Amino acid sequence: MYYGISQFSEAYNKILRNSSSHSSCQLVIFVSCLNIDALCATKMLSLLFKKQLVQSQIVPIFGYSELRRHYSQLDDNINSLLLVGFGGVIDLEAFLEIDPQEYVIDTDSGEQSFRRDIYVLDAHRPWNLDNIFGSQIIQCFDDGTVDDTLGEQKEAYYKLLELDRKQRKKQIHEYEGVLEEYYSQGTTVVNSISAQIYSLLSAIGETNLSNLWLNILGTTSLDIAYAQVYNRLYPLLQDEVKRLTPSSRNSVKTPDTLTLNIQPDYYLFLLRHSSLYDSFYYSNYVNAKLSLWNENGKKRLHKMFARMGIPLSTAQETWLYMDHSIKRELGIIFDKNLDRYGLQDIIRDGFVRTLGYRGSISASEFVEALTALLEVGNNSAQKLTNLRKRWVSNFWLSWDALDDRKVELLNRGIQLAQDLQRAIFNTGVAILEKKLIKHLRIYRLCVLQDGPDLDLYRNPLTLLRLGNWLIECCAESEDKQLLPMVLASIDENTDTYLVAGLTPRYPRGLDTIHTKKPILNNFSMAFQQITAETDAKVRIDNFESSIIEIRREDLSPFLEKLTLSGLL
Amino acid sequence: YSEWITQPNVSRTIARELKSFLLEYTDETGRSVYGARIRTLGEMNSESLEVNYRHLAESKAILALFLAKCPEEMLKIFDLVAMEATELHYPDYARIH
Repeated sequence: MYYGISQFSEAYNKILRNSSSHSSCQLVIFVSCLNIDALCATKMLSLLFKKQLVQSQIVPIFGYSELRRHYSQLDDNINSLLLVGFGGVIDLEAFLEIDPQEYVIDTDSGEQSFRRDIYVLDAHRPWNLDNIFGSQIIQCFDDGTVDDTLGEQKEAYYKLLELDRKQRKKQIHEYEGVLEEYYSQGTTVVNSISAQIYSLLSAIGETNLSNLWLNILGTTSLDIAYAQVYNRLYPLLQDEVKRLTPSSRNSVKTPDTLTLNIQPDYYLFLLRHSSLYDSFYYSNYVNAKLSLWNENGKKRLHKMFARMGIPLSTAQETWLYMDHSIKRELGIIFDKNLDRYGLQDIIRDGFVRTLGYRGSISASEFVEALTALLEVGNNSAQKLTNLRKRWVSNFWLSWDALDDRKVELLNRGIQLAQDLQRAIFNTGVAILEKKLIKHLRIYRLCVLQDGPDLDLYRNPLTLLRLGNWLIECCAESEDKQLLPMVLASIDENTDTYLVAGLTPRYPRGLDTIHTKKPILNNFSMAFQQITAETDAKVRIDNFESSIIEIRREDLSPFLEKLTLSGLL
Repeated sequence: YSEWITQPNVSRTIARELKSFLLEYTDETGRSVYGARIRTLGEMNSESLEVNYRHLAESKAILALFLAKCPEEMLKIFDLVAMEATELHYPDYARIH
């Protein structure tokens, strides 16, 4: 239990006193690129530091070897380095290859002072104890929830540390078996980074409306990946809202006034700022429920729209341009109709915030815009470095968009989200009509060879969104069971395939006990195993293990090995 | 003849028969092809409501001759029965047309 939940504030104060130098910066921030919750946490830290006026440098990273080379670039004087949700499971110290004896100042009683102290907050679940406990330089923020449950694993690891006889040999072997038990497990997340960050803020008491707002945004970002985690944290967020609701009730809206509400939200992207028809149209859950990919999906969509009695031309016109006379009544109309279609689970309460007369924006809409700006804000390895630079640039653009004044940039991200949803829909319907999915009863396999936007698709987040859409489509087809989702995309500029291994996911609203148990991404372990022997020159530098870049020619033997692999 | 048709009593009886064969009369099929056109035009969100004039004489034909003789009033009656069928197959499809 390296960092207790309550001891988070103590660690924070220790970091302060280590870097308590207004004259000289002793803090560096390292953040995983392409993570919304990471961006929210970085905003949190930035506001906290500007409260403390502590000098600091903020760096976005996407690659693990990038982290290593940057660390090499880093000056030793920097006593404060923060890691956001990346590499926690992998032994970063082993990945860093540090000597604590070099780092320790005044070992003696025993205290461990290092000229660089690196504090790691990770969202990944496996949470390697040797990573947590091997080095005191490695400072891991611990939710406790994994840690206490790891008590058996932690004591087994401690025993392994002690023992470096047949009875002791078999005890050590049993401990190793336990290790493999929590090993070979697909990493996930149960804690939105924003959540425990805001918890630490509450421990410090510096929470404002924005802090809670950004925590809401990060959790909303997590929602698709782990719906149940979002649902569990949802009452906590609502209660904190009540804690921070202004006393004034139903005051007349004025430009100065800013309000955040907890009101029913409909699982339609950009619903307020897009139309009704389109919001239904590219909604992955709506598509999967209605099979909108096929023509009969469109037929059923028209049937249900007429069932609400909404005129068509009214439906394809934007929600904001809708007359309020119908807009107020919409919710009860869905209540009457969605159930008849079974589409009622889409209605759920959400957080929508407005300022002045700009309008109300769903947190879901916000995270969609952020993801869009990340995706399309802007030799072969050098080209990949250029793409990493552009992705860092998109990260900075999204960072900037989080600022209130950049409402225009937020609208740009909105437009990018519309375009990306459109393109993802086109690609998905294209592959579905052509049946480009080829399930091998070990994993449903689809590959990207033709069609445009492969440059867009090779951007990892675009591939992830398409994967989420297709997982939703397959899951809503309960006829076929959950199977691993493997997807491979080509870039002719690199002339090599891009692969992401997506774990199967239950459909939303699946509260059954068998659906309560989450699925672990076996794809990661298969990739690690392939890298271990007979590697096809894949790239794992990316902070996501599932996403892997492979030679296009070498992907076919990779599939052969995947068929050979039994862990899939 | 036209004076007899003018009686709203006769008109209402014809309206009853019209609603009756509109969905109840499923000519040559297990389903009423007219009912099929209903809520399909609703899906099409239009106002035409094609009839083909067949399955009308085939459906006892008195309405057919009545139409052929004095249309306008029972055309209006057909519009009314269209209203009820409208809100029946698709509730809220009223006030669209």
